[PDB]
Amino acid sequence: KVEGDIWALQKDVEEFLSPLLGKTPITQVNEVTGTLRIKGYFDEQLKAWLLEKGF
Amino acid sequence: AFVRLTLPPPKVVDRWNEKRALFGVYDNIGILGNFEKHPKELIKGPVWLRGWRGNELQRCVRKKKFVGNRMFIEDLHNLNKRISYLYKHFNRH
Amino acid sequence: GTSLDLLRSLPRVSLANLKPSPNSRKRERRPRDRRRGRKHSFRHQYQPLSLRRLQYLIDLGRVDPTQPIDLTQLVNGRGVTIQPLKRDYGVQLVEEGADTFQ
Amino acid sequence: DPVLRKCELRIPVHRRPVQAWVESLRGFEQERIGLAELHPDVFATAPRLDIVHQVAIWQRNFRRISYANTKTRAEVSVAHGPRGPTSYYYMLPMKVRALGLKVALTVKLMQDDLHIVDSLELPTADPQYLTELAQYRHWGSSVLLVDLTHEEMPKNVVAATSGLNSFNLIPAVGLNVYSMLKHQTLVLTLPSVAFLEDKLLWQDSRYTPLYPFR
Amino acid sequence: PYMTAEQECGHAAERRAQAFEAIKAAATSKFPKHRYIADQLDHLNISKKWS
Amino acid sequence: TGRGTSSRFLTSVLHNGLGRYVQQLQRLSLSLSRDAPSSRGAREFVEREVTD
RNA sequence: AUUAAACCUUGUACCUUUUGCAUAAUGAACUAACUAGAAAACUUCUAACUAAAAGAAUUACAGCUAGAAACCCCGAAACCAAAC
Repeated sequence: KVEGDIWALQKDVEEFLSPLLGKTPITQVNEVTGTLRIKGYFDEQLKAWLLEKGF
Repeated sequence: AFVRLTLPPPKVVDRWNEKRALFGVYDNIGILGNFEKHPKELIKGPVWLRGWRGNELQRCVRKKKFVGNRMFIEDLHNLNKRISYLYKHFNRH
Repeated sequence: GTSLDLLRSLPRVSLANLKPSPNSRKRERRPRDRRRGRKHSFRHQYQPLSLRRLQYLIDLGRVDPTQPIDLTQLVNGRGVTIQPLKRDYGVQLVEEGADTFQ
Repeated sequence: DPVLRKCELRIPVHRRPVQAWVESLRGFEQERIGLAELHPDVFATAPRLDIVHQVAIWQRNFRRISYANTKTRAEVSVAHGPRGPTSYYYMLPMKVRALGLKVALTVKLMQDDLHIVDSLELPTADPQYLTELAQYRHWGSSVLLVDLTHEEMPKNVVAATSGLNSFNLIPAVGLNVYSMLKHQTLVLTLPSVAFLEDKLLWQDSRYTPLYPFR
Repeated sequence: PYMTAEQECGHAAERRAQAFEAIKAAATSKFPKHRYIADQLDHLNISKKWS
Repeated sequence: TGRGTSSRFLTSVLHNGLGRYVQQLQRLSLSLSRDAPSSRGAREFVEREVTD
């Protein structure tokens, strides 16, 4: 359930996960469905990071 | 082979006739009708396949059950023989 | 929603214009040409409710804390699924959430 | 006095309401009489035309029944010929069909093919008036008229639409994707929009049913 | 032979290691491709016509 | 194919380039449809490149 | 190729089958028509919704629903029942 500029989210998501993951995350963007696919499990870090944004 | 030596007459078809114009109307009866009537209930046709679909053997077997008592004796015997071939083909090959 | 704006610029859609999503439908092979030419019941089946599963219902307010817990109410809230065809005979609890349900 | 409508259900805070010009069919120049708010979750859904494409295929194909039959070599007193009555019936999930209807509504509004009206009532029953009014407002050659319920639809509108092949009159429950696509522009009464929104917005918290909702 | 066995040893070791590292990156780059709304939306231009 | 097909010798129309080159093409005719995907490219060509 | 139809130069009919070979071996007077690949248990792919999913009967500690995705033809010696 991503709304707005997906590219802006991807840039921030890529930046946030690059240090934690150690390299740029491998991701696939399904713009038609408005979803982002990421290899590996990083829900806990992303969920906490989303809370920081205020979502 | 050989081909016609005369041209067929031109034909004009109306695409906005009531049947074409109203095709698909009330297809949302369930969602817009509180789901009281399922769209499957709107199917009109052979009794054994109203709201139901299956393979040829299933369709034939269901047909026999629905109208077996009301079918002709000759037709029933033919249907029984036909069912045998269908059963073996799908269930053994 | 810039996508909506593009629709206004784009021409009016028609029935013929509709096209299936990419990769939604695979191709098929037909014999038109040479391509396909040539060749235990007695033991109760207890359905348990986890303490963690119990905790969120109260915390989410799905089940009223004042009202005593009722298995029928849980079914009313779709908390648990019981199938007569499965012949479920009992209800249990799951150790999960022992440390998270105060 | 503008006719001001607000969505009965709670619009999301992060989503702004969708708005359109309220119209009336009483007079030729009554193009705009009010401003109405439309739920973003209904009238601002993503334009997923494959769902609409799938729904249109479903509409064409779930009613498809072929009665072709032929006698094979064994039945001669065709190796692969049609074999009796054959049907192609299948069912889409109610969630998808509701979503497909939601997608279609946005496209018509964004393409300026949807015209929200207070009521269908017409000063005269002459079919000429409806056609002329459509030309007056530059509506498409085909205009679809939707009312809240079939029983209460005005007599004057019935006569005008009944005699017009390209202008079809349907009730709220009769709305379907194929009719919307076949008709260049859509005319909806304000009560119908609320009726459609309620059913479409009902999908929220879609309890998987163990029995019919009734 | 101009170069003795001592000269040969280790002269090209650095390049060989780098070449494999590039090979490793290319090998482990399998992933699906992204999907864009513009592709679906641009399809409607197929219906464009003159007034 | 050569046996079954015609052939000619190298030649010039009227020694076109001896004094001054003359373009052989003299007339172009274009048919278009207002509402046709097939002619859209030609229709777009008319807007932009036909004048040039 | 040619100025030129024939001359000059080059070239061991076709399908099937043998083995990736026939100077083997099968089959063809010719024309027109007719004449043989059919299934979803699981998976990938395409989407909906999601600790829930399916319009009753189904599965679930990310699952669940929908769609698409598959496997020919002709031909024995025989055998049996009931009439004639």
